[PDB]
Amino acid sequence: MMKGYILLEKVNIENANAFNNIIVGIPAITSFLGFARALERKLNAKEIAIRINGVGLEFHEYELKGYKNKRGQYVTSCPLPGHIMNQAYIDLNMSFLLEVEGPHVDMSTCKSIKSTMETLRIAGGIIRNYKKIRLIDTLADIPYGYFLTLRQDNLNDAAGDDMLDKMIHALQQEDTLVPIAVGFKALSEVGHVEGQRDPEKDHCFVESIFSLGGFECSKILEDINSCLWRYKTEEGLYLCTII
Amino acid sequence: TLKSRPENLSFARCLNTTEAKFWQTDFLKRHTFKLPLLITDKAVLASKGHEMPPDKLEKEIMDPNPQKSQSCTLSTECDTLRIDFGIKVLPVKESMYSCSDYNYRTAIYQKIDEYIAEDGFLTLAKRYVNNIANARFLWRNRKGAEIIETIVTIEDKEYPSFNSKSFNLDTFVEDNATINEIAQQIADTFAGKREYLNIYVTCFVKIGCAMEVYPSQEMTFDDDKGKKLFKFEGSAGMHSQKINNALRTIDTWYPDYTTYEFPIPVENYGAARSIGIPFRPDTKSFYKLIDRMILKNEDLPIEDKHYVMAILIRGGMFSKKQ
Amino acid sequence: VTLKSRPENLSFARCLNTTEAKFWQTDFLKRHTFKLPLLITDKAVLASKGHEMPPDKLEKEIMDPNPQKSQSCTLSTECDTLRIDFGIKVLPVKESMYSCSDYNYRTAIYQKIDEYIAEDGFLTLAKRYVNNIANARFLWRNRKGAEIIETIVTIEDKEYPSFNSKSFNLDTFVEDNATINEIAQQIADTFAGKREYLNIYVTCFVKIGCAMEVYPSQEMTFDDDDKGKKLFKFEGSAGMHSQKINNALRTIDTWYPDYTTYEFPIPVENYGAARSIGIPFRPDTKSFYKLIDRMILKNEDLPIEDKHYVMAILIRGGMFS
Amino acid sequence: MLRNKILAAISQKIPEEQKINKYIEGLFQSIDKNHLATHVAKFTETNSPGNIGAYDILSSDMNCGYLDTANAGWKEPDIVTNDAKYKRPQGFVAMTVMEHLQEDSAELRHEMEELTDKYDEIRDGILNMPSMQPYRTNQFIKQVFFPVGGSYHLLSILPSTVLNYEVSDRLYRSKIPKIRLRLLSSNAASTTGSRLVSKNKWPLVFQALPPKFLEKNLAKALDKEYLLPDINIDELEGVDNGCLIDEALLPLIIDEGKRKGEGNYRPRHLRDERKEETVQAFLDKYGYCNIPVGYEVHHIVPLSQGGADSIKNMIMLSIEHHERVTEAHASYFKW
Repeated sequence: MMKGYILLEKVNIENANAFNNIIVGIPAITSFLGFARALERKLNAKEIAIRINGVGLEFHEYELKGYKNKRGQYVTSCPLPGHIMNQAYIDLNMSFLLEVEGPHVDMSTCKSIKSTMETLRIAGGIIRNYKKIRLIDTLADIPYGYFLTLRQDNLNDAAGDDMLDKMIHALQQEDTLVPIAVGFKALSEVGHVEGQRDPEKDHCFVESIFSLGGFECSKILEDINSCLWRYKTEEGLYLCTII
Repeated sequence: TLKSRPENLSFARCLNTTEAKFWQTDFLKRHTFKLPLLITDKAVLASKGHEMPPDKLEKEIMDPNPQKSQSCTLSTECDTLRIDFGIKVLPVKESMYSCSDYNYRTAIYQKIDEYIAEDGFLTLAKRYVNNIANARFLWRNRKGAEIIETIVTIEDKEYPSFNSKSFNLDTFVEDNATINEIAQQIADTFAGKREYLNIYVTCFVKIGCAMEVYPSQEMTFDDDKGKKLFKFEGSAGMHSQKINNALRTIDTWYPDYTTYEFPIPVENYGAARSIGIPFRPDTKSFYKLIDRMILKNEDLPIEDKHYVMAILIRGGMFSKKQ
Repeated sequence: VTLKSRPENLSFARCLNTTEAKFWQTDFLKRHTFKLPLLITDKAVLASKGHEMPPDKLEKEIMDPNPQKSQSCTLSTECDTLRIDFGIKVLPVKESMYSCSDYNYRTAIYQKIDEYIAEDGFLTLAKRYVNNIANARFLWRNRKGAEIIETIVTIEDKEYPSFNSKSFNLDTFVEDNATINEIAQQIADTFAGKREYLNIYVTCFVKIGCAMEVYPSQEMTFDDDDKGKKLFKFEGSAGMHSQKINNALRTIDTWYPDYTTYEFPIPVENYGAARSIGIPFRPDTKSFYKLIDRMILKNEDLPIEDKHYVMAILIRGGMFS
Repeated sequence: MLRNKILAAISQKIPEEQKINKYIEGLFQSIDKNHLATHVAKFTETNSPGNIGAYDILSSDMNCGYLDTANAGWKEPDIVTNDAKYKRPQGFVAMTVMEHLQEDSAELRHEMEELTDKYDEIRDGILNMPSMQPYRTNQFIKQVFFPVGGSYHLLSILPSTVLNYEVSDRLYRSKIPKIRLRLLSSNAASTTGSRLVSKNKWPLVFQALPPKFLEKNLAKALDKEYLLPDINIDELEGVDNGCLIDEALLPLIIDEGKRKGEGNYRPRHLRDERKEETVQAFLDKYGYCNIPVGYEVHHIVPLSQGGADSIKNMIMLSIEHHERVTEAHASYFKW
């Protein structure tokens, strides 16, 4: 049960779903950690037996599909359907840091991740290219990027009546704060409603929950867990956090 | 025995095409020169040129308004456009991202395995990379040129360059050994014998000094009312969707071909966007062919199988009506 | 096989695709050995209110003259001749229908183009287009004063005999000169599909004088005030819009109803509209939006003047249902 | 005003009192048809068979963390139809008037008492309208797997339309919330029965993109790109076997690097790495089996000046000659 950190450097996602209802741009972090559970699901489909517990996101470069107008407000661009439902897309040169624990962490499982990730998509976006997949030992072994930490303390200690009002007040104080999508809150009790993806899984209608996150520099960040995301499932409150 | 189609069946794309990135080079020195090609802006004036009744024409002829129109053009010094795009292909048996009934999944696995030992996705691969060979991924950029050279690289091996202005767009050729070897590569990586194949294609087109390069127009859905092109990383490029639709025009089996004699891109009801009437309305479609393959086990003519396993390579939401 | 209506998507592409017209400055005795860059300069103008006003606020107009930063161009106190370089790519008319919904109209338009191809194979129109090349109307207001205007027309590394542009009048078209006819024959061939493309590079030398003023193509300013003459800049140098150059090389319509009375060619447009003259010259009848419905939907033989028009707007494009 | 709006709602050849007489009949004819919801699944995909939706007023209001529809502004409820023919109640909700029916005000009671009386059970009707209940998940609602413990649980995401309306209004009031990207991607033929998307077809949501110096410009793309000398070494007479034996062709070797090196400086962080596989393959270009004695490699285009670690870029210089050209590239580019 050795624990190791695997860095996927310069992953170029093209046309990831930037639209997340009230949030357009940074995709839902549930996409970026369901990439980890898909990359573990297909690895335990093979004989690798890796259980990924946390994933840290470093957003190195970004581009939103659309054009800047005269005023400054963007206009998003979408594919032409074969009635256009609300949708928008983003390209992300971002690097993953995977906390991996299991039988053993070695360079051969980096080659296995190298083989496996080239059939995967992150947030519905294809992978053009990758720089390197390397096991890191310290914060120094991480290139210059900007991690996405969950600054929930800024949203909690914010002046307002409702928490939206608090978020509007929070984005009007610090500028590096970005409102990000984290998890899904239950809207109904679980059960076998008809018309599912896979009939055997229990199914629950949900609603996306949202929070406020911040960008922390590479050699300014303290610790590695402080930038690692994890899945937590309270009863009716599925969500990914930083603890 | 099955009774219907599933409720959440969704294949994914088996021929993922990355976004093209346009560059401007000179033919004599094209293996080194690679200057960025940017999206410049110009001011056009509205011509007001639609049909309108002959009484009111003095109103909308004498009040024009300027519209800022993004236009892409080459430099005076450089005379070739360099379209660089990528391709990632995955096997179709694994492209079934979502499925509901396991009996259906076993049936479609068995039918794909039945085609896989019959032809083994060769003719599909010939046509898909033949569209690379004709360079239809230069939609209106190829209506006049001299030597449109397509150079295709697999892994680290650069396959021989192909002069696209010797292959007709309406006649698919199956004799070329480069096309045969590359189609065997895409066929074996489409079968499941391989699990991934990257294909990087660089195309050089001699449109001439200072002439116009046409990139993909961004859907503004906003008002402006101006031609706005796609600026990828500050440079021109095609919307990858267009690239996949260009490589996808392989259907020469649509009903009533002897009369029309032109290949159309594969969709469900055979709806190409040049001809308004759907070419494949009923008793030749996707939905009434898997019903006529899986729901009622019966062998189909091999052209039908080529079509339906072409759109199965496309991906989309093949499902029930609910 | 009867034809009922016109297609929902009926879009032709440009069969006469012009580049931008890049400006340079040179001396006329050594034009072939000179090519200095022409740059857009910046000047302050003061608002001289010359629009109409009742005698209420003219004192307020003279009280506060707001200056405007206008971009204008003077060559140099040394150069003596404009050098326009611009390229044109003529493509076959048949391989330019960008969309046609119905296929019956498509084969009707292909049969109709071939009918014209048999009788006068785009030679009249080509001669007129190259006659529009010859008289040097590329210079819209730059032509207004000169002593020698010389246009050289290179076709695929073959420098042709150079043209005198002031000897050819703006109001009559010449069918006699050998160079204009053989260049028009190459363009007639390119229109056919007998040749799939032709790149034509035209260089115009106009000797307006020393340190005189050029007149580049204006550009629309930003909507948030800043009203001023913002000229076009192509590659750190002045340039004209391909729309101006095509409208210059599209003034081939002399077959308009009110000709014997106006006797001046207008530019080819869908209802015969000249923006500087007014009163649309080809309204109701003699309008593509009725003539090609009289030519394709119905099936009579139009006279060759209306046949000259109805397939001369087909190099331009832009229709619908 | 309000009675004037009710009269202007139905303007037929029939009298205005008969117009009120039929409009109030439609009012107590369409509340049973239309339903009330906070989330409509047709907002994700218009072609969603059946009215799939949920009410989130039941969940409490918390100030502990995060953001949900219950934990938000959430002032106007969202009235939802199925067919437009059996639907016109939004005239008496918007004509806000929804606040007037929400705040127990009796001036709307006076207006409806002037109209056809019957205000109180109409108030009951738009406050006991059938609350939208989810009973089916269709392929067009976004169904996503998510783990609980070690087993995945199917989560069908029903989009929050009420939150969308709340943010669009508050962001306009915010004026400068920094995150203000407008989605103008919906047309007028919205068969989604929600009132709030009919009020705003173009929602105003947050722009949540990384801080605005990580956006890829043309320069960033050029930085990643590397340059290669045009020199065709495979012939280049004076260079035999791959080695710059002749010193006459030397000045071209500095000039090609200086031409593709001038104003091409690139900090080490963006420079190509000196992989050993490139000099290994360049040794396998022609025999050698190691780097030859006294000859050693040189990127014709200086690495620092945007060079690649490719096969077509590198060369073998002599040691004294390498000293000459490295003094040249030290002086010219000013390292």
